[PDB]
Amino acid sequence: QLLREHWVHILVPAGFVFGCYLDRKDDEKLTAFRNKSMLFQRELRPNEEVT
Amino acid sequence: SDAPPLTLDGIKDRVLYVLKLYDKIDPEKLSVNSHFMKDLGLDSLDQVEIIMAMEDEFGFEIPDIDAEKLMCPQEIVDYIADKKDVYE
Amino acid sequence: DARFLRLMKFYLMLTGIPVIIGITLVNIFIGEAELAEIPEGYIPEHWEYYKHPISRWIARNFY
Amino acid sequence: EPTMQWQEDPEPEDENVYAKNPDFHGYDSDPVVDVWNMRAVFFFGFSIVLVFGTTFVAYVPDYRMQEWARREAERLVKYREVNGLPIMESNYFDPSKIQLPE
Amino acid sequence: KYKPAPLATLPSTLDPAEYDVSPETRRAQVERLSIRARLKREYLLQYNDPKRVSHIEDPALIRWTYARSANIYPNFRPTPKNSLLGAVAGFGPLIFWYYVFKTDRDRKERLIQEGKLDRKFNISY
Amino acid sequence: MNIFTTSILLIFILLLSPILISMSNLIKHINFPLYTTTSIKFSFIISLLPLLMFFHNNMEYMITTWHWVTMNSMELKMSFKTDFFSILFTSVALFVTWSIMQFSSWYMHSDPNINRFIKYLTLFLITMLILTSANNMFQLFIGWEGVGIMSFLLIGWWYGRTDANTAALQAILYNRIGDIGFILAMVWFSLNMNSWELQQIMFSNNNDNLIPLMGLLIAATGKSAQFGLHPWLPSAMEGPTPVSALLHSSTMVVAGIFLLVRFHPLTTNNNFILTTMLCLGALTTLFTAICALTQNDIKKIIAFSTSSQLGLMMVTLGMNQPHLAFLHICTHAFFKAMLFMCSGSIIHSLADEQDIRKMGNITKIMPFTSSCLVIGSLALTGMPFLTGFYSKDLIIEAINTCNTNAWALLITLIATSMTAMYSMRIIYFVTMTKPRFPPLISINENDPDLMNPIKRLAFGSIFAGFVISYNIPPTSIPVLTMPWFLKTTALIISVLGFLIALELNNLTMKLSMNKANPYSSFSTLLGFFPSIIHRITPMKSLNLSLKTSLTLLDLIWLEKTIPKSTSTLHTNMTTLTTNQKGLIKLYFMSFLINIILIIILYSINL
Amino acid sequence: MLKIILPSLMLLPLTWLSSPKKTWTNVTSYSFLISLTSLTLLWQTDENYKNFSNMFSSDPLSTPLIILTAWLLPLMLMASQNHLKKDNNVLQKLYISMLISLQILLIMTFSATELIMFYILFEATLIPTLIIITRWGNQTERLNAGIYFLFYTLIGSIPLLIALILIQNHVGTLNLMILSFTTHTLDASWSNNLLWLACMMAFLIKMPLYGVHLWLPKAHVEAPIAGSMILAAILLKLGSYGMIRISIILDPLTKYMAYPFILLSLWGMIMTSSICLRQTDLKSLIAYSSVSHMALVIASIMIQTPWSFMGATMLMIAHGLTSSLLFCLANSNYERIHSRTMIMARGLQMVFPLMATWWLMASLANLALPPSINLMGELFITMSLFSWSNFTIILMGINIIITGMYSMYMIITTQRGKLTNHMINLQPSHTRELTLMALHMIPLILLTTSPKLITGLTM
Amino acid sequence: AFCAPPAYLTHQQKVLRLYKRALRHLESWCIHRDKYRYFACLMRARFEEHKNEKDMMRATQLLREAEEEFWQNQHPQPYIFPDSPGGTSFERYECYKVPEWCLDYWHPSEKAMYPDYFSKREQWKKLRMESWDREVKQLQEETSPDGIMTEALPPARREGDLPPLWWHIVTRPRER
Repeated sequence: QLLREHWVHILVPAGFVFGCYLDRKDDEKLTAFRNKSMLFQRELRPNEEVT
Repeated sequence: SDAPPLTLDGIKDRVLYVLKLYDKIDPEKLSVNSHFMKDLGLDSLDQVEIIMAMEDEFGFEIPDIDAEKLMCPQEIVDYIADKKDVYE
Repeated sequence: DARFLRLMKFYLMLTGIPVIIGITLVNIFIGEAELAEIPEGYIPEHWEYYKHPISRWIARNFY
Repeated sequence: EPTMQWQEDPEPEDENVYAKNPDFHGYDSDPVVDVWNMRAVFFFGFSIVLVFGTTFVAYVPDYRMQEWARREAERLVKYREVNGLPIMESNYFDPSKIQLPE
Repeated sequence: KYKPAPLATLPSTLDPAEYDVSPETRRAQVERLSIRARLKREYLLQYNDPKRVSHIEDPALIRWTYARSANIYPNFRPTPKNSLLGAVAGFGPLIFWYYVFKTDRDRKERLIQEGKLDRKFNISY
Repeated sequence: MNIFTTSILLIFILLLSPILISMSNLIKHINFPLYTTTSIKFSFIISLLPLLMFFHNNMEYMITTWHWVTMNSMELKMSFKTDFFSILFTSVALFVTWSIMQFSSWYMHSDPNINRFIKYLTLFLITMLILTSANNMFQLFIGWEGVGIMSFLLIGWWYGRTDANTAALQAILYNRIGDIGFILAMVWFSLNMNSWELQQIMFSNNNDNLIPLMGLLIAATGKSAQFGLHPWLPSAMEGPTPVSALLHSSTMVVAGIFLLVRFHPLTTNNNFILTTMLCLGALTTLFTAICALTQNDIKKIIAFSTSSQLGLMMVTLGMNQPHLAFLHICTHAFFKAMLFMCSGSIIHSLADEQDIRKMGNITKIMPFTSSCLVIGSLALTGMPFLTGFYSKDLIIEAINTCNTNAWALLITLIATSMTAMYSMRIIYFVTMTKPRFPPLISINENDPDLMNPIKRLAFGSIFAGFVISYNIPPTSIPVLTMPWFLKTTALIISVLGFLIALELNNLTMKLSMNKANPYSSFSTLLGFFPSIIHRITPMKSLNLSLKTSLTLLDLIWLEKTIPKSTSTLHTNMTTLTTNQKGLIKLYFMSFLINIILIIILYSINL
Repeated sequence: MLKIILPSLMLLPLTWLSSPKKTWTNVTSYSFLISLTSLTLLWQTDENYKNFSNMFSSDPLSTPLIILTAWLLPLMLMASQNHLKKDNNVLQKLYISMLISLQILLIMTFSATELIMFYILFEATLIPTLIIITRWGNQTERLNAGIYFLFYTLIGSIPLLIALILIQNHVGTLNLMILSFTTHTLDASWSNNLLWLACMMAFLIKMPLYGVHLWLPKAHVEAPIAGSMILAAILLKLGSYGMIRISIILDPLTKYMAYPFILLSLWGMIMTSSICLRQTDLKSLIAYSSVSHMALVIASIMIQTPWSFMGATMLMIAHGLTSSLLFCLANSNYERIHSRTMIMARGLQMVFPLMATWWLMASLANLALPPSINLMGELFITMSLFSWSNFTIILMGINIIITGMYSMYMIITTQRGKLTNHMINLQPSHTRELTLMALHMIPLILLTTSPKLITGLTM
Repeated sequence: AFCAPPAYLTHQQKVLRLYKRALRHLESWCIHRDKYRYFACLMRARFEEHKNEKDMMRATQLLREAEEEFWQNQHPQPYIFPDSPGGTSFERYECYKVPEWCLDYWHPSEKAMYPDYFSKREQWKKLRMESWDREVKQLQEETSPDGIMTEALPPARREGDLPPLWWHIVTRPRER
């Protein structure tokens, strides 16, 4: 058939997906100071869940 | 403002015109092969002045290597023709 | 050389002109926006502190 | 007896590609591959990258605040020109909260 | 009248060593001619050589490049006036420029410490 | 206040449009030269409007089209300053360039890359208009260097004329030697005033501000023709005549003087510059007039004349008549271009023989070009009402009326005479003696693309000087109180030149055999200055770049020192530490020495 | 940042397993996609620098280098696609893998914060370069060239590492912007002086002065197009970036720890610019020009003025691109001839009518023709140096002049004479190489247009 | 400029060249052709005076004094001939004087037109390979082992067959 040839084009997109996901996991870590800073300290308006 | 190119008949007529206006030895009747030193008893001075007059008549310059060896109007014409690449 | 010129001009114009046209249509219909001062009941979002529609659109979707 | 040369293939010759593929492009001797690779290069690197990259960048906002800052300076200068203050004080931090030795 | 120079060499004609009629010197000239003719003929047996798909190699050019590039250090032998010119070119001018700059900077520094040098408008530096 | 900027940007847009067309595929279908010529004509018709509005309002204008960057309190932006100088220079340059383009369209048939030539010309034109109507010294440097490179290309259009390459290299070297001082000025201003703009620089009208003036001065000496750095003007002539006129009669040389005059406000409070502008510009009115008496090439003669006029203008600057200098630039351009135009017509009619020595009877055989050439010659001499007068004679008033250095004044008047001298030289050797040219003849000048331009340029060279001298605002206060032998000096002395040239040219006959006299040989050979400079300076500089730097530093010592030294050192240490033979009788003795050492060390150190 | 790296770590197995007929195109196009995605860093709305973890970071001074690298990768690929055409698929795959490893390392280092990570990557850059240079050259001295390269670099590397240790111990951490917010001042003794040395000596040995410019010509000559590209473009820039990021601590030492290095840099600029006149080998001429410009970079880096840093970055980027382009052109004229010599091939522009306009557009950018980032940088740096002293415009001008000279000498001994008659091997221009030239150029245009991106820290 | 010179020269050619040079410099000094003719006749008389003499002593003496007088009374800026060195047309067209072998790499879509001319190139090259090897033996047979040769080239001593080494001369582009 042909997938053995035309599948390789799936890696790079999957690599980019994995990269964005890993950056999302890192940013979900370090969640400390989410709103405890001294220049972006809001009141958490209703129905506006956290960043 | 380019004029037309040169042909063999024009070249020959011109060369005869000039070598006839010449006065030293030419008896006003030049054979196309009227050898200068042999068939007309000319001098190297005369031959060189002929070459110079031709240079002035056709604008360009003839180098010494071939000026010293030209001994025939037919040869002069062949030289000019192989220099300007005439007669397609 | 004719080939390189023609093919480069193609593979540029192809998407440069549609894009530029979208840009013109945007600037005309949407156009830029206003410096509306900040009310005391609204907390603007990152997609509203920027002027250009494309800029704020990206800032709302991606970043 | 005199000497001999280490057995080695001879110097290959200088050839021409256009003699066998006058549709050449420079990439390969396989014409289809040449064509598809040059189309790939052009498209992915002239239609998308240059164009969309230039677009993205040109429509980036307020790079390093060189616009917000102009706005802020206009507003501050209005404020201070009106209130009579000078536009720039030669001392930045409050010299009151500060304390020095002798 | 005229005198020679390193730039305006004595032209062809005036050269006393020319107009010589020595048989040995004329024979040397004719030997040079034999050489040059052999060279030009070997070159023309390739300029027009059909079935050719390449260019010509200029071994004189290659040797000239070799002698300007890589044959230098091996045949190089250090001696004085050579070490001397080298140390000069490597030390002298740097140190001259340096004294210049240091004197200038010290002038500027003492001037400012006095509090004189007009620096108005030197906001970007 | 909207039509003005509209026009000032429309001219640039017009000049752009062809260049854009160059990118496209129409050229192979279209007459690019006529296209460009007509676009230039309409650019001129546009540029005219500013002149009317300006003479009717005398309102200068300043614009900031596009904001480029903001580099932390020193911004940048495409700023124009449409004042008298530039708003007039645009119109003059276009009035000349339209005619030049027609002349080229006629003069460069049989050549394939003519559209390429036209594109190059209009590119230079755009760059020069930028330099002219620019305000930011950066935009001005842009114009500067773009003009330089365009001139390079144009002198080299025939990339086999070996000496042409060397001429172009000369040009680039000297223009860079000017760029040195220009960057000096840019830096000094960006430091001491934080800005590059003339507006915010005018406030330097009180301080010493002498280094930037020296910089602009070197820039003038370079881009124009002056004593130290003239030699690049005569060689350009190796290139074609249309460009040898445009780029070397009214442009690429007036640039330096334009710069100085735009910077005049700071030159009225520096009594040194006011002087050095005389020992530098008046001198050139001699070191080229001399060379403009025996040179045979028409174009070389004309170029030396141009250098003379430019030195004269730098002199009037030195003595503070800048608007006079500018008016003279304007006028001078007209006829200095028509002369090259006529010369190109002559040449193309003949078989590429610039030399006067092989031409004659030009009046009878070709009346039109001869009439126009006489017009231009007399205008340059200073005929009373041919647009030469209306600047030259006021300048010659001021030169003697002010506190001008003696020798400077004197050589300046001598040069004013030598003008007529070599003008009548042209006249005699080309237009009054016998037909010493070859026998064949294929003359043709009844072509409109070559008969109309000269006509328009003659009308201009006859009218525009007067028109301007009567229409411009009276910038300065003249001096109209002096004796006749100081009000009519230029006139008298030019008539003297006429008489003397006649006497001498007629002496050329009479079988008065010639003799290689040293004064004339010097004049012909430029003064030997190139013959020595261009033959020692290159030689020494290159021999140094080879001996010291390449070999004696970068291939010999910086290798014998670090790497080869390390190599020899480690090599010898390894030779030592592996010169060992396999003998236990020795290895054990060594072990024993080591044991002794360790015991002794412990004993000492406790 | 993983969004930039991971795909560049997938191009490798992609290359390994892809079929011969398609690996070139696939890897090329996908590397271009990577270059595209590499622009997310330019969303620098506000001044708050970007930080992704304790292990990565970006900045205005680094982002340009990152994009330039991710965009020089595919150009190396393409320019490396006509030679090694008779070399096996496995070998060319190795070559691709080495290029990609270079890309990845350079990205990770230009992004990293901890100078120790920066250093290990700065030294891992070698293996691929040494390999590329030894296993794909065309002469024999490539061996000595690689040796010089490697050992100069490691000699530099060592004391840098030792000083990083001394720091990590005296100070608590090595992370940047912490080094900033907790820097201090030094008693200015011989100890701290030798520390300054052991910190800058490696970056300098890499960005060549007059004294140690020796490994550059050998490399750029014996090595192929890709090695030459990457050297002239980035592997020098690494030293500059390191010096910029690290000099933040050594205040004030760098006021009197600079005079010798500034002097050497200027004098070397001059002497090398002169040699560029009489250096036959074209690539050697180009290399010495690179030296002449990096000397300006260094003189502008030391004295620590904002104008100077912005000019340094401008000229850095400009030279990178322009040198890659000139080397492409050299290689081009070489594959048809197989002789670097300048005076052998002459009087072109009659058969390569267009290419010239890719020769010209380079020189003009070398001799600082405006409006170009090249001249903007040269000029801002000359401004800073004039402020730092009034007697340096001299050397600036001498260099400008000698450059205006040799650039045109190069133009005129290859595209201005009269055509030879035994170069029958003049295969006309390939669309591929024309594309490489256009791609090296166009970004110069766009950046001349909008340079605010390419300024530096101070803007 | 086609034939080559000999290594040595002769008194004859030396004097001839001095004559031509002096006459050109005189045409340059004295512009009017009448004056030129006059002084040229004078120089001719000066020469014909000593012409008949043959003593190498007087020959060398007069020649070396003549060259000094010439170099000391020559024209600083002489009359160069445009189409020759020094002029304003030398090489002017070399930028257009392309050779033929650029032809081979044409594209067929282009040589589609201009078909006739390319119908004759083959029968020209065909006129080359068929008669090349012979042009070698003509020399390798007459490569006189004496080993003292000039740069001249012998013709085709046979009939029908072509000469040796005609490619680098034929096909030399026009001058235009």
